[PDB]
Amino acid sequence: MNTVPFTSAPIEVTIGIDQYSFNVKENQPFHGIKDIPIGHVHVIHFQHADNSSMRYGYWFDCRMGNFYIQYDPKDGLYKMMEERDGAKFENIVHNFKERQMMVSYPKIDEDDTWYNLTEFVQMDKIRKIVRKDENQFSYVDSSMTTVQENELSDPAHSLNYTVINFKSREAIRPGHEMEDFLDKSYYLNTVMLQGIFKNSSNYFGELQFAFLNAMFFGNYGSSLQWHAMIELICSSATVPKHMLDKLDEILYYQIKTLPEQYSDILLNERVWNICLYSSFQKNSLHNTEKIMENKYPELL
Amino acid sequence: GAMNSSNYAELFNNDIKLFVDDTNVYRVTVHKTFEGNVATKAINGCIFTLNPKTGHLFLKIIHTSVWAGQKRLSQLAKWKTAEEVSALVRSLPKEEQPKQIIVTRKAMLDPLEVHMLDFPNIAIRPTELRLPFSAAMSIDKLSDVVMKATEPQMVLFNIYDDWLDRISSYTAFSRLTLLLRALKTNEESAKMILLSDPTITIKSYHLWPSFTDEQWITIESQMRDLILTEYGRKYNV
Ligand SMILES: CC(C)CN(C1CC1)S(=O)(=O)c1cnn(C)c1
Repeated sequence: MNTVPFTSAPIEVTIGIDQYSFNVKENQPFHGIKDIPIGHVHVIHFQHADNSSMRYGYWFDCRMGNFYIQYDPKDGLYKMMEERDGAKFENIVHNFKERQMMVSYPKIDEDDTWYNLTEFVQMDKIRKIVRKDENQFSYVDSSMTTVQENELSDPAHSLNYTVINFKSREAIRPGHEMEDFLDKSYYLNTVMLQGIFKNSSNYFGELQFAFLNAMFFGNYGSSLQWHAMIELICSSATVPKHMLDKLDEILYYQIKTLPEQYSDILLNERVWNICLYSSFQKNSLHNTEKIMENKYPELL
Repeated sequence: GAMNSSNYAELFNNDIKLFVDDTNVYRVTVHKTFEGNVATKAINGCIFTLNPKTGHLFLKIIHTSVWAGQKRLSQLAKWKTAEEVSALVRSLPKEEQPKQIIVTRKAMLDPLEVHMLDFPNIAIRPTELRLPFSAAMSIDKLSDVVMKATEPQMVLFNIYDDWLDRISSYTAFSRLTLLLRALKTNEESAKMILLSDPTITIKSYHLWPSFTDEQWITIESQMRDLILTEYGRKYNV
């Protein structure tokens, strides 16, 4: 179990750690988060009390270094930084643990939610979507645009998700226009899985990371990406059975975790109705169809 | 984006554009089977691709053999239309390729866009106009070449005959749409108007009769009357 300590908490802020969140008051004596499960990526995120504009946060994996948070009063945000001096960092944390000024990552032992949401997510792939190679952790916020969004402006602050476009030459083989547009299996399996992602685990990883950035930061382009990757599978007549089974589990836990109140903006009616009711895979997503129908019957 | 009454003069500017109408591509007669079920029999069809500025009509004849052994024909017909329009564009010299293609039915947008990916600068547009191009098979010489075809075939016409020697393309398009609207609303009466007088003939190289300017005004009035008439017989007004 690992620890992300905080130098201080100078501004009132709602702090998130994965799917958990708690309120810290202005100059409350908060010095971080302990007992963070090893083995998973994590995201620690922030929404300032005074300006809910810009949710922002850091993806990290404690196996890759010792990270802490210091509020920067010049740039006005909580920054993640990596301490190289192991002994100095551990000693402070040791001592901080003694004065009990840390919140405990509150994992219920029965609960596999976070694992289920991050099953295929790997820091190494996050760091290729979010390019900032001098840090082991990745910053994301509400406003960051995707490469694809920019094609339709600051390249270094972009989310470099894999571009998916159903009406593109990449998606459509010359001479198979109708075939490839109505059955995207070529684009899914040859172009994307064999070609770009190499395997379904990397595809699901990017899909899950997109969803999580949409949910935690309201990042609209991430939501576009999450729906595109869903629609590409559902619109393919030929999908490995193990992918369909895993997809159903992935989406089930994403729908289960989504705040009920945010469904209006995070869920694309067209894509979901199409995927659950009209697409080739309309009958292959039993768990997701059941939770969507019991929880968001309005959308459909 | 969409073409409508507000940007109607754009049709006659000097940017090459084509209308594409697919309503006569897949055509059937519905009939009873021996067992009392219903079956369809395809008949020859055509893609109606028209430059509204010049009158040039690219009539691609769709022979019934293209449907043989195929499923979901109404959906295939949109993609076959798109394929043939794309092949037509590639066959044209660059300076003759359209800058816009306007489809008369919105269902053609994705099929044509996908077939035209190689031409990203050709704008594919819908229209809010209710154009009467389905009635093109009420033009006898067009109907005749479609029904007689025994193989896929492209036939080129000028749907304005020689009218552009005397009128503008705006006026010629208006005349065409009025004639086609009339033929669509009441083909028999429309054709009676057009041919009642045997002294006015159709030149072998034309589609419509050789009316003088004064006779065209009479004809055009008769066709309006007919449309308003039928609109009365229809609604009882
Ligand atoms: C929350 C604490 C872990 C933050 N520090 C960690 C050990 C690096 S610090 O020692 O107070 C510190 C703050 N700024 N600098 C340069 C060092």
